[PDB]
Amino acid sequence: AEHPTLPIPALLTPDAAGKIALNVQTGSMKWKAGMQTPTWGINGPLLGPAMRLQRGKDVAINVTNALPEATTMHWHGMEIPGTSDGGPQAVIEPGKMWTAEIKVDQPATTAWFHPHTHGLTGRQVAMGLGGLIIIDDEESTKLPLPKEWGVDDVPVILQDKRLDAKGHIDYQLDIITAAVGWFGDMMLTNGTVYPQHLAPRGWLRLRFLNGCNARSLNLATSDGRPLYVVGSDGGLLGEPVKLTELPILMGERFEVLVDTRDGKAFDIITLPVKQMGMTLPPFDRALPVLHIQPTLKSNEAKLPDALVNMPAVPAADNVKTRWLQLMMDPQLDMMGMQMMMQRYGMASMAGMDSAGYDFMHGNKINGIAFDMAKPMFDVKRGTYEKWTISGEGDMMLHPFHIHGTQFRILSENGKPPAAHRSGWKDTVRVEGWRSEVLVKFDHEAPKERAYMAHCHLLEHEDTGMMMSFTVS
Ligand SMILES: [Cu+2]
Ligand SMILES: [Cu+2]
Repeated sequence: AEHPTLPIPALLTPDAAGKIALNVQTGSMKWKAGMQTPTWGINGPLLGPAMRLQRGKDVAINVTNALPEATTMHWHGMEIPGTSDGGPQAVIEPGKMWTAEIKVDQPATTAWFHPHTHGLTGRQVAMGLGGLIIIDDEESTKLPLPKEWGVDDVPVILQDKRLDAKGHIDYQLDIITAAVGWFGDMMLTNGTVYPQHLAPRGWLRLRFLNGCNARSLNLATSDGRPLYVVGSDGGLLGEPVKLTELPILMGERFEVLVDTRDGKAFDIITLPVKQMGMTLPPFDRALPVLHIQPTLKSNEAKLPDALVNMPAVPAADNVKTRWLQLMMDPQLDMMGMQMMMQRYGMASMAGMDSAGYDFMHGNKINGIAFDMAKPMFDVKRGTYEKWTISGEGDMMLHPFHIHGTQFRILSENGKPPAAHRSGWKDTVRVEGWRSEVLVKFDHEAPKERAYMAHCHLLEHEDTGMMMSFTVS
C-alpha cells in the first residue's frame, strides 16, 4: 500500500439536546520512525472533527479542556456575535468547560476552528489543534455536487510541521519565526505524510484548508488536469472557475471539483511559492500532498454551469472607511532574516533581500502591538464599511483575517480580486502593498467580547499584529 489512507474527520452533528461536545485532549502521532510525537487534538490525538451544522438551526458547543494549559477556540469564518467566538477574552482554563451558543446564519461553506490564545496561537495550532465546520443550506443542497462525506466530498487539511531530534514538534517563537513565521520540513495532509484517497469516477469535491502557521501553498495536479473552484472562504461562488494553479493562504478554504471520469490516478501537488523561508526542501520543487486513485464505482455528480446566487458588490457610497496599517520592526525583521540565512542557507530567502528590541511586540497595527484592553473603534451593526489594510514598507505575506463577517474584496494588493477570490472571503492577501475590502457586521461584539482582525501568519499575530474592535 505504502501511501497510508487519507484520514476522514468524523462528522459531528448536534445531539437531541442541540449540543456538540468537544474535548480538547492530549495524544500522540507517529511521523518519524523510532519516536512517537506528543500531540494535541480535539476529540482525538490530532486535528478535530467536522462539525456539520444546518443554516438557521441553533447549537451550543461544549469545549472541555483536557490539556495541562489554558486554550481558547475561534470559530473561523462564522458570522456570529462576539459573545460566542471565544478568543483571548474567553479563556478555557485546564479542566474547565466553556460553552458557545451559535445560531447559524450564513451560506453553505467549509468554515474551520482553531485556538486563538494570546501569544500562543501559533504554538497551539502547531501542537495539532484544529477542526472543520461544514455548513449546509437549502440553496446548495439542490446542486448536483458530491455529497458523500469521505467518499466524494473530502476534506483536505494541509499543514506543515517540523520535528526535533527527540521526535517532538519543534515549535519556536524566536527571532526567526517572529519575522518569517514557523515553517517546517514535513508536509501533513490531514496529519498524514502523503496520504491516498480512493474516489468514485465522475467528480471529486475537495474541501481544501491551508492549516499552516506561516506557509502559503499553490495547489495543482500532477498531470495538469484543471481544478474547478466552486467555493471560497464563506460560501460557493456564482459559477465555477477553471484553474491550473490555485494559491491558498493561511486560514483559507477553497472547495474544488476534479474530473475523475477517466479513472486515471493523479496527485494533488503544491508548487514552490515565492515566500521567505518557504523555498527549502521538500518544498523547493513540486510536492505531491495527496494521491487520488479512482475506484471502479461511479457517481451522478456534475459540475453545474451556475452554482448559487452571488450578489453584486453594493456601491457603498458614503460609508465609513478604516486604515489598518500593518507594521514590522525593521531591526528585529533584519535579525530574523540574518538568523534564517545562517541556519538554513541563502535558499531560505526565496530570491529576496519607532523601534525597540521587543520581539514579542515587534509587529503592530496602526503603531500598536495588540492591546486587548483598547479596541481601535466601534462599528454600527448592519452598516457597510470600506477597510484598507496596508503592508507597505514590509515585504512579508500577510493574509488578513477579520472576525464575525464574510466580506467582498474590492482590491487585493492593488489589482482587483481574482475570479475565485471575488466571492465571499474572510482572509485577504496583503503583501508589500495595500488591499481594500467591503465589510458589514450583522452581529454585535461588546468591549468584553470584542471582534478581532489580525494577520493569519500566526507568528505575526502572536507578536502583536492584531487589533480588536467593537460592534453595537
Ligand atoms: Cu483562523
Ligand atoms: Cu503578517
